[PDB]
Amino acid sequence: TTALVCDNGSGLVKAGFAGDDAPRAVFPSIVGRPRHDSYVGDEAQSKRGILTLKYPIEHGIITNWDDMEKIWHHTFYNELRVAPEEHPTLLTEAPLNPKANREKMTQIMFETFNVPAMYVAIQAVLSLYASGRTTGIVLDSGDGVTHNVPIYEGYALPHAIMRLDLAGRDLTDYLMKILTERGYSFVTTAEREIVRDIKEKLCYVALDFENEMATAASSSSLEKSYELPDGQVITIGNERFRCPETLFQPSFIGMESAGIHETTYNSIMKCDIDIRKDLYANNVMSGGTTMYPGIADRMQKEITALAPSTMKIKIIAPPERKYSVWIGGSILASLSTFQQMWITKQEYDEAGPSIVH
Amino acid sequence: LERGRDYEKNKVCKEFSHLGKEDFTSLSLVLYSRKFPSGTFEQVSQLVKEVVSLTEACCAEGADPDCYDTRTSALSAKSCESNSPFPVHPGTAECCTLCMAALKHQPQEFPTYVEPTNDEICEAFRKDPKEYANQFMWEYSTNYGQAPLSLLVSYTKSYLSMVGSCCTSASPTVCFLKERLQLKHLSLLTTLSNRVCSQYAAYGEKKSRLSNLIKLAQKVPTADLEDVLPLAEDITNILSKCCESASEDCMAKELPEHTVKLCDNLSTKNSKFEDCCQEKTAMDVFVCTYFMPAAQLPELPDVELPTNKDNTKVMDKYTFELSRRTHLPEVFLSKVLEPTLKSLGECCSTTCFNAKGPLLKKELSSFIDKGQELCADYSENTFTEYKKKLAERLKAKLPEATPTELAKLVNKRSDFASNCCSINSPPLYCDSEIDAELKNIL
Ligand SMILES: Nc1ncnc2c1ncn2[C@@H]1O[C@H](COP(=O)(O)OP(=O)(O)OP(=O)(O)O)[C@@H](O)[C@H]1O
Ligand SMILES: [Mg+2]
Repeated sequence: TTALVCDNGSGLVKAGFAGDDAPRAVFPSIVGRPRHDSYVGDEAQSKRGILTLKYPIEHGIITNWDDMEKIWHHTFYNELRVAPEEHPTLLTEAPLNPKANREKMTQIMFETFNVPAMYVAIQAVLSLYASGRTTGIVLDSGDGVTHNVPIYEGYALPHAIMRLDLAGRDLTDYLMKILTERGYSFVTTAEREIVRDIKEKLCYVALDFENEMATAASSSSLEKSYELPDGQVITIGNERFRCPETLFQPSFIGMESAGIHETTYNSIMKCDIDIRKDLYANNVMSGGTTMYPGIADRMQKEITALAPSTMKIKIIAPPERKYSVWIGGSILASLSTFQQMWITKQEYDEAGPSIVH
Repeated sequence: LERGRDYEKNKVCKEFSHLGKEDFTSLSLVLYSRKFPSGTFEQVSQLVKEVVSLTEACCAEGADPDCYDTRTSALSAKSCESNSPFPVHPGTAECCTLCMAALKHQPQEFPTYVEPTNDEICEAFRKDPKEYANQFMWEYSTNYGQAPLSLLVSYTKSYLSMVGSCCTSASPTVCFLKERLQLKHLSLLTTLSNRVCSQYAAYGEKKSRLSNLIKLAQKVPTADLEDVLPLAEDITNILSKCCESASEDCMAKELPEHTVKLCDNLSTKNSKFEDCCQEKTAMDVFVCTYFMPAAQLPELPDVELPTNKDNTKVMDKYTFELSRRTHLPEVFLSKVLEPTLKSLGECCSTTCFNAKGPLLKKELSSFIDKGQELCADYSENTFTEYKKKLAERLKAKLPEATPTELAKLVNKRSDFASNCCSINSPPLYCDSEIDAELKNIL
């Protein structure tokens, strides 16, 4: 159980110990270097004006290994303060992470960090595990990518996984844009931080979009005041729900792709007719970008308008879904029956990195 | 040697004594539920109540030697009352004048059972444990009745042992993850055996064989007949043997062993199969290979429909070759290849294959083209994208159709495709819809 659990996210890394109920360390996935030695996380972000920030994980997939190693080293020694060679380590990966990518993670872990053992789990599958279920369809929306992953008794159907290259940062960028069209001005790194805060506190998904627009144009019953750090007080109106509406309508940011209600529906339709009922009735939502109030209700409505009239639709969106993935790892890594699922250093020293599968 | 005149009696009494009244009642609830898939919860609970009564009485020490055979007949008598409180097999009436001992019930291709959330499960278990357990054994067994009885009893038993154990745990959610993972093996074995057995029951051994060869050919198009034919034949044999066998080991043993052969022979022929075979246990592999979609077909020159003089290896070869190069779902191929080989066969003498050959070749060619149109675009696009293109298709072919009408045809066609254009589409249902769809083909 004394294993480590590290959820390598596009925007945030969630690290802790198997068994805890929440990540002990949550820092931005960033590696910066002096503009003209090496910093990670918050600090590297703070000293931005004199460094070169780099994101090792763009859309869920680790793209730059040298930087990733820095994140892992920082995760172990600075954030958790432990010896990686003394703790089995469980790492997470995106839904369709390439085999070669996984093997490279496994190699670095054993050879560079000397972990006694490790495991790589599909993020979405852990979110499902967190709710104590092994079958259902997960909608995972984080910082840089959104996925729909159908799962049957622990098996993720690769051919039914749906993706949408739109998540949290795009929503933040988009809220900045429409807030600026309203008269305010949000364009700098700093103002971005203010908009992300506005996004996470005042935004919500409208059950019925067009009607909500009408209500915002008809009255001020939807307005909300927000105090800037300097005291200025602005009002957020229809941008409260217009921002999140982008998830169901990617066209708001010029993306001609299906919204999350359709990605969920498409994903289910890729599965055999006899198991779709168990996807519809176990639609789990996870990730920071599924935190919007009213999103579960909006999804339940959309899917109901798409599924057969006799189909039971149930959305599972817990209050702590922001860390569902990490939590599913903490639980799975603590199970006594999972201890034989680890990959030992002895085993690794056999078929090399091509052992993690 | 023939089973004793009282093979049944001695069997039930032996079970009633080894399990006690409670567990024998459960065994019976499961048994009569799978036997009567359409039976309401009360018709089956009522019958089960009668069965357990007779059994207790007729198995009692000093019981009249005619008792069991007398009561069971008074049980069948009640099953003919019209206003009977017991279930009834299709046309059980055309027998009420002993066919009511072993009548057939078709497989369930669209199970409705939906496991409730953990919260709902525990909410109903608290209210009434016995009730919950009974309602569950009924609905599950009526929905997955084609799985062997021993598998159903074993699964429903372990599942209930999980609910009682996790709903009273300090960490329900944590317990459910642990218990559900340990239950995975049996759960997979149970639900998957029901599905493969329902297909087998619908097809019959001959069609089933053909069906499994077609499906294996579509999953591994770049394989050799010798690589798959033995496998397709292996599963068919396991199906005819284990689907209806009291041997509480047949399926449980055979199925995992089939998966090992599947991997030994196919592991190194496809990226997808390699992935499937890397799974931890047999059932994890079987679920992967079972769900594996028809692959992108190689696309080679047309294949010739054998019509010479000719064991049975030429038609197998042809099936294999045709399916591996024809983008048409297995339910279509199985549907047309059956009455196509029935014609070629009833031909053999040589003059025959000369007047029918061209006849069968054309209809088959026409059939294949019809299906490709009914299933066009379905496999290559997400469903919502398929519906768009479909509307684009039907529009430019029905200029006078009103937007409303157009959308009605779109819905009907896409509805058909979502049910009959994938690798594991339901045989019974699709065989009837395919006929209907072809007539409306346009
Ligand atoms: N309450 C909230 N309302 C809206 N957005 C939120 C909320 N809390 C967090 N977010 C957004 O969630 C994102 C971070 O979520 P998360 O940690 O799930 O992503 P990630 O795992 O790092 O990314 P990925 O899964 O794509 O690799 C940010 O854009 C953040 O603003
Ligand atoms: Mg994430």
